Amino acid sequence: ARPNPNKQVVELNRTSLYWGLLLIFVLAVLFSSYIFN
Amino acid sequence: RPNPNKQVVELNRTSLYWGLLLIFVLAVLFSSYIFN
Amino acid sequence: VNIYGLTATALFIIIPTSFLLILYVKTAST
Amino acid sequence: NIYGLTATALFIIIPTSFLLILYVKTASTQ
Amino acid sequence: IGTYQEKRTWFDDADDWLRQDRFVFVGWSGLLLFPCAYFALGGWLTGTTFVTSWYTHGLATSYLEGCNFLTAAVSTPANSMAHSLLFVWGPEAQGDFTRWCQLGGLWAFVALHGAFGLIGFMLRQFEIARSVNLRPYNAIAFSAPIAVFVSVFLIYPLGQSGWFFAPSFGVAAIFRFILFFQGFHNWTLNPFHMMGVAGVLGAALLCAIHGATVENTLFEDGDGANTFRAFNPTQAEETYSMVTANRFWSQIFGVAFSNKRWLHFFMLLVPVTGLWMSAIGVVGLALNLRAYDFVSQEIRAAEDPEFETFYTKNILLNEGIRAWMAAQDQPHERLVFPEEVLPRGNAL
Amino acid sequence: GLPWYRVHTVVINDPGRLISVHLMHTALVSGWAGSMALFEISVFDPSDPVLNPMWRQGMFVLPFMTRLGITQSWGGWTISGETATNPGIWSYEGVAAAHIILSGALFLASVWHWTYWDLELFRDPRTGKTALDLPKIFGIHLFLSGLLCFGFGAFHVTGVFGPGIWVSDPYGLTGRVQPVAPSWGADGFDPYNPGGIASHHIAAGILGVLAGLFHLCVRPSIRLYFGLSMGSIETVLSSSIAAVFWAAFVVAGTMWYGSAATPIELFGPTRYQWDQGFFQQEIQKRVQASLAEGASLSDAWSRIPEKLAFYDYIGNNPAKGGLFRTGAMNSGDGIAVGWLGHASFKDQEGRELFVRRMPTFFETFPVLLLDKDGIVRADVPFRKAESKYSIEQVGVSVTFYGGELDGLTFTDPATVKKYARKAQLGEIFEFDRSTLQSDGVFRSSPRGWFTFGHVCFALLFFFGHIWHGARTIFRDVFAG
Amino acid sequence: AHIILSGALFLASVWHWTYWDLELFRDPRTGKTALDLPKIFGIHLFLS
Amino acid sequence: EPGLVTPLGTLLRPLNSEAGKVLPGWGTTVLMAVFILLFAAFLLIILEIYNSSLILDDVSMSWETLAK
Amino acid sequence: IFTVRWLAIHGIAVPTIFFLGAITAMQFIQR
Amino acid sequence: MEALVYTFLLVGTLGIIFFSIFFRDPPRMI
Amino acid sequence: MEALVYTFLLVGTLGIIFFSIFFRDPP
Amino acid sequence: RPFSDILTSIRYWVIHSITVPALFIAGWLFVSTGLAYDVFGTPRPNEYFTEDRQEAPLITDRFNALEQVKKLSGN
Ligand code: CLA
Ligand code: CLA
Ligand code: CLA
Ligand SMILES: C=Cc1c(C)c2cc3nc(c4c5[nH]c(cc6nc(cc1[nH]2)C(C)=C6CC)c(C)c5C(=O)[C@@H]4C(=O)OC)[C@@H](CCC(=O)OC/C=C(\C)CCC[C@H](C)CCC[C@H](C)CCCC(C)C)[C@@H]3C
Ligand SMILES: CC(C)=CCC/C(C)=C/CC/C(C)=C/CC/C(C)=C/CC/C(C)=C/CC/C(C)=C/CC/C(C)=C/CC/C(C)=C/CC/C(C)=C/CC1=CC(=O)C(C)=C(C)C1=O
Ligand SMILES: CCCCCCCCCCCCCCCC(=O)OC[C@H](COP(=O)(O)OC[C@@H](O)CO)OC(=O)CCCCCCCCCCCCCCC
Ligand SMILES: CC1=C(/C=C/C(C)=C/C=C/C(C)=C/C=C/C=C(C)/C=C/C=C(C)/C=C/C2=C(C)CCCC2(C)C)C(C)(C)CCC1
Ligand SMILES: CC1=C(/C=C/C(C)=C/C=C/C(C)=C/C=C/C=C(C)/C=C/C=C(C)/C=C/C2=C(C)CCCC2(C)C)C(C)(C)CCC1
Ligand SMILES: CC1=C(/C=C/C(C)=C\C=C\C(C)=C\C=C\C=C(C)\C=C\C=C(C)\C=C\C2=C(C)CCCC2(C)C)C(C)(C)CCC1
Ligand SMILES: CC1=C(\C=C/C(C)=C/C=C/C(C)=C/C=C/C=C(C)/C=C/C=C(C)/C=C/C2=C(C)CCCC2(C)C)C(C)(C)CCC1
Repeated sequence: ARPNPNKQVVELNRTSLYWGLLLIFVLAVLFSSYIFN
Repeated sequence: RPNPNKQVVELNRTSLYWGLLLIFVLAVLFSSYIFN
Repeated sequence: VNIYGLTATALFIIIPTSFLLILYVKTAST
Repeated sequence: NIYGLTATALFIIIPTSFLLILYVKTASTQ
Repeated sequence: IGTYQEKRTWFDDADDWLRQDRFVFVGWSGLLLFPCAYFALGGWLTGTTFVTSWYTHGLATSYLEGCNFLTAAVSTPANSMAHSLLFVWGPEAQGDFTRWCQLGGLWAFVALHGAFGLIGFMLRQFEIARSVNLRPYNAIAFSAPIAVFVSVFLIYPLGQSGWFFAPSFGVAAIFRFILFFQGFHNWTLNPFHMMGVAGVLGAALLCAIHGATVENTLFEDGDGANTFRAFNPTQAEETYSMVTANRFWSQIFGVAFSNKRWLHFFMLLVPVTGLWMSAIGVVGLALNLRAYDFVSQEIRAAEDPEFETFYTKNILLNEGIRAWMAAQDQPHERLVFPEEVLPRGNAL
Repeated sequence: GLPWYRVHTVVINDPGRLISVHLMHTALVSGWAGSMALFEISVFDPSDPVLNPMWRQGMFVLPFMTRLGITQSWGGWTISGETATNPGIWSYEGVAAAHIILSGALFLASVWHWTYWDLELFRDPRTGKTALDLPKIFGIHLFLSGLLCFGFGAFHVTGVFGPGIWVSDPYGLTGRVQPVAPSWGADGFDPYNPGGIASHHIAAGILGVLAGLFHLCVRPSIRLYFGLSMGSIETVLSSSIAAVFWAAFVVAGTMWYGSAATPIELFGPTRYQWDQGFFQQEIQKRVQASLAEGASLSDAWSRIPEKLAFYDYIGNNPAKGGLFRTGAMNSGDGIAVGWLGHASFKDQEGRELFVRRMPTFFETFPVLLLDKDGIVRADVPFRKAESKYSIEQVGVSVTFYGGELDGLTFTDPATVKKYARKAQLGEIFEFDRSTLQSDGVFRSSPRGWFTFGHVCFALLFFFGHIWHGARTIFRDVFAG
Repeated sequence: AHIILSGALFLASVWHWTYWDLELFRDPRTGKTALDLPKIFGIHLFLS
Repeated sequence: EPGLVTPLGTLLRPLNSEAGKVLPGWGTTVLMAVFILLFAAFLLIILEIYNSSLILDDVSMSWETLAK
Repeated sequence: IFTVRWLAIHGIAVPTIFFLGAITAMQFIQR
Repeated sequence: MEALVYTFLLVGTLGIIFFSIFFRDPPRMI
Repeated sequence: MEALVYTFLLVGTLGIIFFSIFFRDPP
Repeated sequence: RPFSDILTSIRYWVIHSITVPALFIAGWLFVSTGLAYDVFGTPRPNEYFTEDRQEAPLITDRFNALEQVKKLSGN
């Protein structure tokens, strides 16, 4: 029990955010018609 | 031109706990009426 | 049993939770 | 329609909340 | 005398006289608060002492008629008047006084003058706060009682058929109003009333805990057992240990306050929110928008004769209240219920 | 920095972002209007305009569009059931599309104004600081408002250039969009007089133009300027909140109590029409006139329009619904199909009996058959009680005049009891609670929902006014 | 039974996360974190 | 530092230029008070007419006004 | 003499004593 | 279905209470 | 309401594209 | 003039000893002479039920209530 040396922080720049949002929305657009059947 | 009026919002852990408790309690109270 | 009630409850549970988590993470990181 | 609508809503909301939380964590430290 | 150092006029002299410090602070808002509140109290007392309700409600409500403090009230006007303002010079009373008092106008007089007195009182709180140079949180707190009064005594009767269904200024009259809401509106089941009662009980709880915690964490600032005397109002040192109270309540309950400002603001905030939500609920009731029944359980009970819950028993009790009380509560309907149609437990 | 409830305070000290944010809100409002119009047009069923009107199907924005002239639709149907000769550009779909396009344009303007916040217009040349002359801004905006009010009153409502407003007969039978001639007399202040609207708008536009010119020319007094903090932007917020909640209270009152601006064809009948038996008295007057003229009961009762009988029904009362009984009026008690005709109850002796109508308060009311004098002659013995005045014991019979069941006479005690229970609610109608799977419990008309929402909003805005006025008056202590 | 096992494993995971600087994972010679992968493999294969 | 310059901004500059100027003394406060009193009287008249507490022969105060 | 304190005290007191006498008188009327 | 929703809401509220009691922000300089 | 959700998804994608074009972070 | 000085002065005592009992007897006479029943319209304990109605009154119309209340009261 002490400060763990393996300490790191995750980062995500704006370009990555846009890529992720676009991927999610495109996948939803592609699969919504199939899921609603 | 950069805006001089720049500020950042803060929300300590106590505020997060209060907000989560408030929304969950409201959902608990109103779920019976919403479902009817 | 109606879809409207369930979806309204789900949205009301999730959206404010996401907003509060956003603000808390912003505060903690700073 | 309840299954599909619920699945679509969750798939839209939860990953977007996760990505927004990560970005807001990143953007706090200039 | 102002920013540009200009002359003085009538307004300046009036302002200097009105704001002059004395035993009874008048202020600008005094011209509205004092006469309105005085006439509200006077009307209530002279109505509960001499005026009757025989012609408006068919009841005897006064000290002259033989009623005590608990069963005396200033009853609302008859349902025939609907939402008439009912001035003493109005078409209903035609300028007569004894007819006006006999006709129920005294209730409208008391209610209107009291509402304006409440407005004047909040204005006075604002004036005092400005004079002393303090944030006017007291007026923000007092906003909730005004909201409750407006919702119950003004908005609700306006939403209904007339002033007749407003509360009457009396103890037994208020109890009648409460039971009427229980029987007809199912007011206990409305979530807004639930939130209001939660707020009120939480405010009482906060008051009790704050008082006990402060009085049980004092610093030994003097000798003897009487701790009340060991306090100097001009001292600049805290009179109780915040750290000890925080530790005690964090180890007993799990969470404890650590900021005095936040604690006292929470004490301010709980009851105000509770009564504001109650006012919103009453506003909803004014339009018969009742959270009366649960459709699913009603359908299940109708379909299945063996299905009983406390909700259905409450529904039956409400039906009994309505049927057995509307015969004499609302004379203008001239309801004559045969004894064989009144709901009644068949077991006897 | 700032707590979660002050995040929008960063806009107080610069006008450009204020313009951008107000544009964003206006765009959101316009988008909501367009989307709601499209949704209601998608859901609306114009098949039956006499027994399934707009207020019966839970339409909210559709009556507001219909009130000002928009009646036709691109689908080939009018609001009166007639075919659309020429829908024109100004149709329901056209209005919705126009609102959406306006929302988009406002959003783009908001983005542009947010991007370019530093403008020389907002800087005073004397000191080079962002300052707004609030009295002159108020003068300009008041002049514009007065001009618009006068234009709307004189050219649209009057019908000189515009189509006009909706005008209907007192009983709401034949109402159409008609031009109104403004009434300058005392009757112009009658709320049920349509010409009062035009007269008010013309006079208020003239006075607003004059006041705008005055506030544009004359500068405020120093005592007034410092007393009301005319140099601060927050006092304008407090005064505006006061004005808007006053307006909301007035509008909610007019909607609840009925006026010429809320026709019953669009928002349904009111509570006090049922409380005072308005349509019942009109129907009785018509029946008595027909009988005095000389005709059989069936002929007299067959001349009553089904619309007038439909208005005389507890189901259409706005004060019979519930807070959480969501949905349209059709979803509770079904969809009206036809009129079953007036029901008359007579005992074995031939004495005429009437059912005591249900008051608005009572969720459940016992059924009582009483004679002309007022003495009760029969009643249903609760649920499982024994009675001396039961329906079968007295032998009550029901005859139907007019409607679908004209001429019939039932004597089965179960049938008589059922029809008495259905007639205590007013006129008897046929419903099909199968298409929408109706619950059977009453809902509330758009009148009640609008009144509830706007009274609640006004009540909350009262506290808003209190808080913002307190912040304005006590700015020095609040800031530091 | 599976639900109760899941809860117990959750508690054990929390404990093992909280306390990580165990002497068991330290090399006796160097004093640094190490794992003797062949021997752990032997033990786990024996159990399997 | 100077702000952005636009022809529309140049046209609209005089409207916002005269900022902070006041008229010395009490100005036209008495006229404002008179107008406020007149408006209060007018609002009372309207409220009483609508409330049926002030009956005028011309007005009917009912739905039958639509029958005129 | 006619200060605001005098006005308030007497305006609250005179009707109070008058009504107290009235109530005491009403205590004795037979029903 | 609705019973499951109520149970989930109550369990979530209890979990939030537990986290607030135990995983709280340590108070400094009371 | 399937057309409604399809349109909402398409409009969301278009909005993401617009925001990526016009609100990109500086280099 | 502190309240201690107000109480001490004998002028206040002598001027109040002639007025307080006057007000008390004024109220007692107001009740006893029956003027209260007349000015406020409160029915006397014998005129609650007149032979014309024998029941509680019920006002019907607001505009003509002026005559109706008096005809119901028997006046
Ligand atoms: C010129 C453009 C334009 C036009 C022709 C319309 C036309 C219409 N709109 Mg749209 N709308 C517009 C712009 C426009 N709108 C914009 C910019 C917005 C965003 C704010 C909206 C948001 C909007 C919504 C949200 C709704 C409409 C609705 C409507 C319809 C009913 C209008 C109505 O009843 O108003 C009545 C208007 C009032 C009662 C306003 C009263 C104003 C108060 C009294 C002024 C008081 C302050 C004043 C300045 C004091 C001084 C007075 C005097 C001294 C000068 C109608 C088809 C409704 C509908 O059914 O369509 C979907 C609806 O729900 N509109
Ligand atoms: C002044 C505002 C206003 C008014 C009067 C109306 C009135 C109406 N609307 Mg419209 N509507 C509005 C705003 C408004 N709407 C807005 C802003 C939206 C966008 C979200 C909609 C979207 C909308 C749809 C999609 C539909 C309606 C429908 C209706 C009708 C039925 C209303 C009903 O069921 O009540 C329901 C009333 C309540 C549920 C009461 C809620 C009040 C409390 C305070 C809510 C508190 C919730 C709280 C946060 C806790 C949440 C717990 C969680 C589990 C949910 C009625 C004509 C329906 C209809 O028949 O029209 C075709 C319909 O299908 N409206
Ligand atoms: C014309 C209307 C108007 C305007 C322009 C403002 C503007 C402002 N208010 Mg005021 N206020 C108003 C009405 C208004 N308010 C009303 C009606 C109330 C009573 C409820 C208040 C009560 C109030 C308080 C108590 C405080 C303010 C504060 C503020 C400032 C910051 C607000 C902020 O960042 O919130 C940001 C809000 C959020 C991030 C979350 C809000 C979420 C709620 C639940 C609304 C959810 C959206 C809602 C459902 C959309 C529908 C709205 C409805 C009207 C249709 C800003 C100057 C604050 C201030 O000045 O601090 C210095 C402050 O302390 N206001
Ligand atoms: C029944 C409960 C109740 C009562 C009796 C009450 C009474 C009072 N609270 C006051 C204050 C407050 N109350 C506050 C919060 C609250 N108050 C609450 C509940 C109450 N508050 C609640 C629940 C809250 C939580 C939000 C605050 C924050 C304040 C103050 O600042 C203020 C104070 O300083 O307290 C000392 C005083 C205002 C005096 C006044 O208006 O003078 C003027 C007199 C007027 C306007 C005449 C009243 C006219 C009334 C409306 C009609 C006539 C009523 C009859 C005369 C009596 C009827 C008798 C009944 C049996 C029906 C007064 C002592
Ligand atoms: C299976 C299961 C679980 C079944 C149970 C189902 C069931 C019935 C669930 C109940 C559902 C439920 C929760 C219903 C309630 C719903 C309801 C009415 C919600 C109200 C919602 C709401 C918005 C209300 C508005 C009013 C409002 C704001 C109320 C808040 C009330 C509130 C939290 C009050 C405070 C209570 C409280 C315990 C305070 C203690 C404070 C405290 C620790 C002080 C200690 C302390 C004191 C000092 O003096 C000092 C100095 C220090 C330092 C210090 O520390
Ligand atoms: C043996 C006892 C075992 C524990 C008993 C139960 C303890 C429960 C404690 C819950 C506290 C939750 C606080 C969260 C938010 C939180 O962390 O608060 C933290 C807060 C202290 O905040 P601070 O003073 O540190 O804030 C400093 C400021 O600068 C910022 O807030 O404590 C309070 O406000 C006291 C009020 C508690 C009020 C509790 C009400 C009861 C819970 C609600 C009802 C639950 C119903 C459940 C139905 C299923
Ligand atoms: C979507 C999807 C997916 C995924 C999925 C998943 C992954 C899921 C998961 C899920 C999960 C993962 C779930 C879980 C759950 C859990 C739970 C539910 C738990 C519970 C527990 C409990 C309840 C306990 C309790 C307790 C304890 C703690 C101990 C003691 C006792 C008691 C009882 C108290 C994929 C991609 C593949 C594809 C397909 C689809
Ligand atoms: C100032 C101001 C204001 C206001 C303004 C206004 C809006 C004004 C108006 C005003 C007005 C608008 C007024 C009016 C008035 C009217 C009147 C006053 C009338 C009268 C009438 C009469 C008197 C008549 C009589 C008679 C009859 C009834 C018939 C027969 C003959 C005889 C003669 C008998 C405000 C608050 C906003 C803000 C602040 C400033
Ligand atoms: C813009 C535009 C566009 C597009 C559009 C689209 C395609 C869509 C939209 C869509 C949408 C879709 C919109 C919407 C909006 C909405 C809103 C704006 C809403 C709001 C709501 C609210 C506000 C509510 C509230 C509440 C709740 C939550 C519940 C109940 C209660 C209360 C009321 C509180 C474009 C670019 C192409 C072109 C131009 C124009
Ligand atoms: C209305 C009016 C009028 C008249 C008159 C007046 C204003 C009066 C007032 C009056 C008053 C203002 C009165 C008062 C009274 C008071 C009293 C009467 C009190 C009593 C008390 C008592 C009796 C107590 C008791 C007790 C207690 C609580 C404590 C101890 C114990 C015992 C139990 C002893 C006129 C028409 C001209 C005008 C308008 C207004």
